[PDB]
Amino acid sequence: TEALLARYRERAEAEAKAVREKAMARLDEAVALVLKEVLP
Amino acid sequence: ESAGELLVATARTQARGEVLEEVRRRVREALEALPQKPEWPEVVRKLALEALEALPGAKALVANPEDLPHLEALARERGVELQAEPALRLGVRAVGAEGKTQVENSLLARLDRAWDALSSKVAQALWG
Amino acid sequence: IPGIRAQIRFIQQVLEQREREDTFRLKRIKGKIEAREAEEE
Amino acid sequence: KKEYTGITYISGPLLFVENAKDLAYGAIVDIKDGTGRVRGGQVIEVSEEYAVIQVFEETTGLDLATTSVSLVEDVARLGVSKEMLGRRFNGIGKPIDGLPPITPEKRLPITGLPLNPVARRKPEQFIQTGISTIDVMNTLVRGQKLPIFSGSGLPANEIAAQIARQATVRPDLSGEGEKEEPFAVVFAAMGITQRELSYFIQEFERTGALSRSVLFLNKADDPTIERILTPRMALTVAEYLAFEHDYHVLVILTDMTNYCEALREIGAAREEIPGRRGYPGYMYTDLATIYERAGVVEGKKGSVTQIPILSMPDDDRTHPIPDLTGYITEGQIQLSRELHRKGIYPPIDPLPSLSRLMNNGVGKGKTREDHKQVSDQLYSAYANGVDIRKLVAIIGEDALTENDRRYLQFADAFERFFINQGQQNRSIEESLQIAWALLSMLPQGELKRISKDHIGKYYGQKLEEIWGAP
Amino acid sequence: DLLKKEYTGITYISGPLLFVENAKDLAYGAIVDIKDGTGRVRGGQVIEVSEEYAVIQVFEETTGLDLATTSVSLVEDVARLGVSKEMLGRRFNGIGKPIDGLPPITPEKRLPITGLPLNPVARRKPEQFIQTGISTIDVMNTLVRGQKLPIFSGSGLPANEIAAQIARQATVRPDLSGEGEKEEPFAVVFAAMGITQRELSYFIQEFERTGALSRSVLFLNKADDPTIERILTPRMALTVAEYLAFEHDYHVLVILTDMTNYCEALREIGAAREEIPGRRGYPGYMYTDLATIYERAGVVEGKKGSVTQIPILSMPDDDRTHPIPDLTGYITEGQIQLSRELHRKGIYPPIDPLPSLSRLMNNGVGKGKTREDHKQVSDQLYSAYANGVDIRKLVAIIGEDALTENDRRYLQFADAFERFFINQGQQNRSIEESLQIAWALLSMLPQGELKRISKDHIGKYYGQKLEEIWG
Amino acid sequence: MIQGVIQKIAGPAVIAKGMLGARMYDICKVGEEGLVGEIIRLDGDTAFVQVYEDTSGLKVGEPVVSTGLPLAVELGPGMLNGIYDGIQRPLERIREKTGIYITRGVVVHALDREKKWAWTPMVKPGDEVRGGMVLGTVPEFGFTHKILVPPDVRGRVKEVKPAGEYTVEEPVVVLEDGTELKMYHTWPVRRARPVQRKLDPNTPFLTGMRILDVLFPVAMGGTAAIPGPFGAGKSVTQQSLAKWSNADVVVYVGCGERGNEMTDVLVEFPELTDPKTGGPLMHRTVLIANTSNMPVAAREASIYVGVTIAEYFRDQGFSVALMADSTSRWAEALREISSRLEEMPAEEGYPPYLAARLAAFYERAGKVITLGGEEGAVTIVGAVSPPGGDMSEPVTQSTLRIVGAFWRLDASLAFRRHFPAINWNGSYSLFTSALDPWYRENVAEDYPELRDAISELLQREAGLQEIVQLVGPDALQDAERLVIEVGRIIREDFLQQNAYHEVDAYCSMKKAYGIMKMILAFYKEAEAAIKRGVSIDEILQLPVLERIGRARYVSEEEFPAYFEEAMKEIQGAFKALA
Amino acid sequence: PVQRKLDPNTPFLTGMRILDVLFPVAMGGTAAIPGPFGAGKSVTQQSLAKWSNADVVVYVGCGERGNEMTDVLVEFPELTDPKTGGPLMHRTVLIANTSNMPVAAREASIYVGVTIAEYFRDQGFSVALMADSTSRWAEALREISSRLEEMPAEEGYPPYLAARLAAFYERAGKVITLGGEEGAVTIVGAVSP
Ligand SMILES: Nc1ncnc2c1ncn2[C@@H]1O[C@H](COP(=O)(O)OP(=O)(O)OP(=O)(O)O)[C@@H](O)[C@H]1O
Ligand SMILES: Nc1ncnc2c1ncn2[C@@H]1O[C@H](COP(=O)(O)OP(=O)(O)O)[C@@H](O)[C@H]1O
Ligand SMILES: [Mg+2]
Repeated sequence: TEALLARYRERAEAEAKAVREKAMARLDEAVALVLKEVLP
Repeated sequence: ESAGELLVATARTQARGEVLEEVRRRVREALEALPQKPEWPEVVRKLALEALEALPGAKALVANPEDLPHLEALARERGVELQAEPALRLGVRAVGAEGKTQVENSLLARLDRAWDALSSKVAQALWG
Repeated sequence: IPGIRAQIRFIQQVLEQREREDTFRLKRIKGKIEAREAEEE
Repeated sequence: KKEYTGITYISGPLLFVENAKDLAYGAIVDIKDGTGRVRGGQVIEVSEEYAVIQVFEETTGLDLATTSVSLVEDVARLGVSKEMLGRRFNGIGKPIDGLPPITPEKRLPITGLPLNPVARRKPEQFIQTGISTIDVMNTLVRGQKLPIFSGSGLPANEIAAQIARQATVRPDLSGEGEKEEPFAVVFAAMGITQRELSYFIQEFERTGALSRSVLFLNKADDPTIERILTPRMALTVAEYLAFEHDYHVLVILTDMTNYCEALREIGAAREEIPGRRGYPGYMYTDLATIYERAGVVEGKKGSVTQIPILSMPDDDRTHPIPDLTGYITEGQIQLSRELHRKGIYPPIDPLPSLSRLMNNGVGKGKTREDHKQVSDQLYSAYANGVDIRKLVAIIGEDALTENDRRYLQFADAFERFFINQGQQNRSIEESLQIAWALLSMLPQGELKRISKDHIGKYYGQKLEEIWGAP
Repeated sequence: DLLKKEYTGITYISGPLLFVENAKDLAYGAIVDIKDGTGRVRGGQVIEVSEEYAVIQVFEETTGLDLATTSVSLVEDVARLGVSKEMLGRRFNGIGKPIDGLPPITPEKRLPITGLPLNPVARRKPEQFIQTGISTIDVMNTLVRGQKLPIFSGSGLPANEIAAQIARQATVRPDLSGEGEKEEPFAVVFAAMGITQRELSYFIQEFERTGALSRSVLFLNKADDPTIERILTPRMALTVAEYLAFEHDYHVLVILTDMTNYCEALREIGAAREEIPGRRGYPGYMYTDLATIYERAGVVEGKKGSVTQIPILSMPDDDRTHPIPDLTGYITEGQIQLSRELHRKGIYPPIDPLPSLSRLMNNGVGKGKTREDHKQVSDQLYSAYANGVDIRKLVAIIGEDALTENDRRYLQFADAFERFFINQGQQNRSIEESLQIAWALLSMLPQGELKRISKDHIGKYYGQKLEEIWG
Repeated sequence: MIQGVIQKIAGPAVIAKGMLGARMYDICKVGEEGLVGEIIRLDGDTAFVQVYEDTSGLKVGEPVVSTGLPLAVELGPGMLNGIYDGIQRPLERIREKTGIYITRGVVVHALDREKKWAWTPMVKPGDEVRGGMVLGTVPEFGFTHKILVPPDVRGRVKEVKPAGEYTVEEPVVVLEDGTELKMYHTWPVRRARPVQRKLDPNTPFLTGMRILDVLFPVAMGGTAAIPGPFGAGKSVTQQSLAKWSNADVVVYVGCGERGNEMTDVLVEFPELTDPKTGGPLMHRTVLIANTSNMPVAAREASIYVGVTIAEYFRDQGFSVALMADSTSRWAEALREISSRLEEMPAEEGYPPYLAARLAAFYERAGKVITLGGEEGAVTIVGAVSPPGGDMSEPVTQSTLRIVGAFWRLDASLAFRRHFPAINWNGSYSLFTSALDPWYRENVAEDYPELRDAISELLQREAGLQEIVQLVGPDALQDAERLVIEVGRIIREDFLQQNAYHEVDAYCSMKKAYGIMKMILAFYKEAEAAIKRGVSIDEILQLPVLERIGRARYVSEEEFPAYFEEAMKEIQGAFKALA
Repeated sequence: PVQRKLDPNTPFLTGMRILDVLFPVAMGGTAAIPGPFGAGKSVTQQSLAKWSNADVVVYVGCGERGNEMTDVLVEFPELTDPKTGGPLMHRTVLIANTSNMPVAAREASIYVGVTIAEYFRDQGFSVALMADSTSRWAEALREISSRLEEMPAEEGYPPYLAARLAAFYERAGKVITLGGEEGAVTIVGAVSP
């Protein structure tokens, strides 16, 4: 059945949104970390 | 039954890849503003010292015209010639004595050289 | 059976002889290349 | 960073660079020409005066005035992670599926350190491949090295894909066991063509077997040094998973003949005198360093199992490649051209096949207590059947005794039902049921090698138990 | 052009080679003269030129040369031969100098001896059927005008007799094909490399007997002559042949006595130069070198002449897989292979038809050229003879008494074939006679066994018996 | 440009000094005669040049000039119905400028610069274009030659010529950036032309031979290799494929073979008829010729030129077939040049990179989605000439590992004049399974079953021959004798095929299906008869066996009625006895 | 060094009737045994270790497979010495080499084993030395000769193969040690064609 495929697509897009929301908080922390580390 | 699992895995992995590429774009656009910063002469002094310590018996130093004024003292102190080169940006170049070897200390090269090493820490900070 | 076995051993001898000759030729030409490089550069 | 511009020689696959004594032997370098294109290369010799670099790919546009060489890494390493499962790589770890690159947890040298002999333990548990002639008669045990010997037109790729798709562990037969033990497949293909590549991709994706697999695929038009590297990277991933995450991994190396040919070309490119029949003298050592990376370790719950696949150059088992592979592995599984031309798949010939560790992976507490005796009886009966099948062509069937006719019919039914299983996935119990149904064709008491208890317990079942759905 | 320059400064003499240092004015491939202290002059050719020195191969022995008195002078930048129409009936040694005592010929032209490749667009289809008078060639392995058809021989096998007989009897058949009825004889160019006195005397006597010496050009390099001269003899012979054929409308038949000696000389030079060998020590460029010789035959559009080649070579150990026969077969357009087994049984000529082949056969036979049943009869003979040989193998195991009647028929056919079709002796058979004998032999088999022949031909020709021809 | 002087001459190899700055595999002009060469080694200030022409008469000190570009071909209208040498020079114009011989230093253009072509533009000003898109159409011998953007050109159309007649040098389309796009373009022969995507092969390549089309099929985008000793029948088979295949365009490469063969093609093909279009057969063929006595180094270039032209025609949307007359000649040329370089040999003197070169050449075949969104294919059939017929030779062993089908020829079959002389026991095909749906839809619903039955019969006959070699045929039982005789019937009446017969030369798939059906029906009837006590010695003389044997020669359109009559006779000949 | 080598007068009693009766080996002699699969070679070798009158046993595995070496390294720590009832391992020395170990070790393994055996003999004991698969040692020797670019003889083996084999096998024998006592070394070499 394709209802299972629809459910899997729904959960995949939900997971993508959730991980993007997780990233958005510490995006700047990661940017600052790499900017500090690359410089001598 | 397994196509859905593959879809979920691909979506998660591509979202993570997008996040890391956004981080890389941000750090790339952050690095290019350093010459405006007043700390830039110290950065170029450090880069030139690193390049010359990485090239024993170096002949000359090659840099951007707008960044060589910050490096006039070091060349005379180290006993090497300094040259002008508009193509080189936000970094320094030292040409070996024989003329065959040379070194580079541009920041973008360092960034792309250390991005693989820092990617794990980036992921840990973002989602760990 | 003895005849075919003798033929097989004969053919093996021929092939091994040819292989040995080829090894000798390769050794000689490698020696010449090395001598030229190390003597005349 | 640091670049070298003193090129003094370009010819064939090699180039010489001056004042390069800071390059370590065996390092990986980038070669850039005037147009900005970058190529790969490996340092094969270092001297006080110059270094020798064997270039990957081709030297088409290079010159002595604009070419430069820079270091990439002192030692060839691979960054590994558990996210590699479900991914496809190009043979040097570059992704080829369009997904973002993985984030490594650690980087390890692809050439492996030897296992300490006192650290290994005895292999004692089997793997169910779903193929009757392997599970019943040539059982594959966890930690074994069991190759497949095939020919020119024989379908070894189909067998490899089927085994990768169907292989599994069976904890429920090992006492109570543990319901959860991870299983993964590492697939390495060397010098394959585009058709085979597409076939493998389709087979791995259409059934969901990709979700537990890692693929290293090297094409026939790719550089040969990548072909040399591919099995080592596959085994690095296998060792990492097995001995740091307690996985049960199965490694399949698609063609060792291509690897041997690549090794021969690489050796000749460095001006080395070949050994027997044109192959390098150290070929045995190289094959051993590849094969001996499998086994089971005391104190660890993981394992590595290998199924090398290689095509005999002229169906000649005397050839150096099969001969050297036989010395290092435990037995072989050999395909038959006759069975293939007769329309039987998979065309595995039981008579020349052999598994040298079978006795330890079967018995009571694993598989079933009748396994060894059933396999022995099947072997003897099939040998008798083929002999009588040969004799009947001369003397005719009417001249044969009743036992000979029964053996002949048994051999025919064995070939049609036990071997010709098609794309069917058979569990060990189903295979043993079919074996007992075939043995019941023979009269009781002729079963010399089976004990009376097992005969009483199992003999007498009719072929319609499987003939209802063969 | 007219001044003479001498290069002293020879630094090396060994075997067939000689190194001279300060000579960078020597073009690659030039011809030089080498003079020693006593004033004797020998020839040579430049095979490698550099700024440091030049390498020269000597066409004679090196006895008496020294590094103090010897001098080298240029002759010509490119090796050339002076050809003329008035050289028919003359004799020359391996390098073109007269040996018959007559004055040197006045050259009409000077042509390079390496020649030039023929443009495939300028070529033509070889079509004219040549009647050699030998049944195993005319019927089964037809030779057409413009073909390269070598003979594969052995140590004691009579290939020279076969070549002489073919040269004596060969003729075209204008009446069969309806062409312009003209009776111009073949012009024979004969090149010998390492030939012995016995063979050379036989050939000369045969040519004198047939009165063909007035239409022949001879290039003789005997077995005691210098070896390196053999690199030039085929080239000079083929230069003369091409000139005659494509500038005077002659039909030239070229015979090269033994290419094995040519390959021996080629291997000597190759080994002296440390060349990378092929199989069995022969140089890697032997295929190219042989192709530069064999490919000079054929016919050209818009011209009446032709060149036909009959090289003769001895397979070293009667081994067909030796490099010389292998490469020759890969280049030429068929071969006639002799059989030692047939020779021992008293059969002449001992041509084994199964390993033989003629690639251009289909162009020159068929309706309107020889007869409409030629090709099918040939195929039927081939199949029947092969079956006979197979049954010969069988009876060696299962005994003759256990045969059926069909196998006995095929066995008798094979025996009669060998004793009547192949074995003809020294006689000149027309194509009709050979076809008649072939049909007589095929009549032994049942009419229904002739699967390769159409029913019209079977109705027209089958039935007549062999005794009506003899007996 | 980089200019130097000759330093050393030895055969086809020239070492030039003062050549600092030259690049590898660049085209150079050697000497005052301007002979074409190619740089294959750089060493300090010197370069190693292999000359594609004869070098007799050159002197030390003559100039050498590097053009700075690799070997390339001109791709555009005017290539069909043409013959070229190893580096794409029209042989007709050489024959006009020079006499009957080929001389050095002749400079001619690959595409005729005087002919006018009817141009019909398809783009309009202001359209974005990409590499591989079609700009217009030019008619050529019944085809519609499509002008293509070069594979690596981007921009937007500024202006286009109106419909009319122009030469190939006319800049029909000009981009915004001012780059002029003519009817043709050049491409390096050592670079594979890019595609959009490879596709799986699911359509047969119809060769016209029963044995190849049935027992060992090759798909549309596949590769096949046909080795054998001299006299086996490689060239006849390849020319039969050229005459009778269903490919739109045929490219024939005669690398290092006899010139008489090229002459035979050039003389015959104008008189033959295209199987599908009905026009002259020569109008769909391109010949690249490099005979045995032509310069050695051009043998390598000829193969690349042929495959590049085939790839171009594939990019236009056709299905192309490429025949290579011998690759062993290419291997020998490599070996000779390697000897000149004084390298380290591998195996029988071959350079170590031979297998890589072969794999790169063979991997260019396949069915693709072109950059223009079309569908095309290239099929490669390459002949191999092992020394002495030894199949263990490195070239053959390298070829085994990359080709999809293997057609091995047998010397014993050729000696007894049984053709095509394919060694059934040594041949195979890997496309058999993938083509089954096509056979089911287009030939018959049970065709694979008949083919498998025929294969099983041949296998059984091969098995019995081992005993027959020991005890003779008469010692066998009756069923085994029947198997042997049916095997002989299959060998003589189905697998055999006359390339020179007027009807037997070409055989459709349905005719082969009918013949197989008749043979299987007869075998079933004979087995049933011997089951019930009918003597086998009486079966061999049944009147229908001759009709089965001669069913090959029936014309293609008469065949269905003949098949019906023969099937009814098969039923009767055993029903009447009962 | 030794003072003097003695004649093979006394037997090396292996405890197996067929070997001790029909095909005896003297103390200080040499014997060879092929290695067919499934013939129980390892059982016979460990029986030689357990029951023979040798005081000390030296086992050399030079190029064995990984799993075979695992089997032999697991089995011996379980055997029991009949003479004392304590572990058999208390009087044995094991030299182990797998296929992927360096070539030099595989080539020098048998020399190390025979030197240790000679030492224990010079102490005055009777030593049994068992070399498993000298064919693998020969393969290592062939590889080393190939790396040195030497002209082979027969099936690629170096021409000095027999000399090395003789140099290994001739160290066995019953001697009068430099201390005046008696000792012996017996060598059993497995050969696997
Ligand atoms: N001396 C013996 N006493 C009792 N049983 C024996 C003896 N020799 C052999 N066997 C039996 O026969 C089997 C021989 O096969 P197996 O593969 O196990 O032998 P192995 O000693 O490990 O030697 P190999 O590695 O040569 O096969 C043993 O496992 C054992 O069951
Ligand atoms: N299929 C065939 N049918 C009829 N004759 C053939 C066939 N194949 C080969 N021959 C004959 O055998 C000769 C062999 O030469 P050729 O076919 O070119 O093979 P090769 O390329 O191996 O020489 C040809 O002249 C040809 O006339
Ligand atoms: Mg050919």
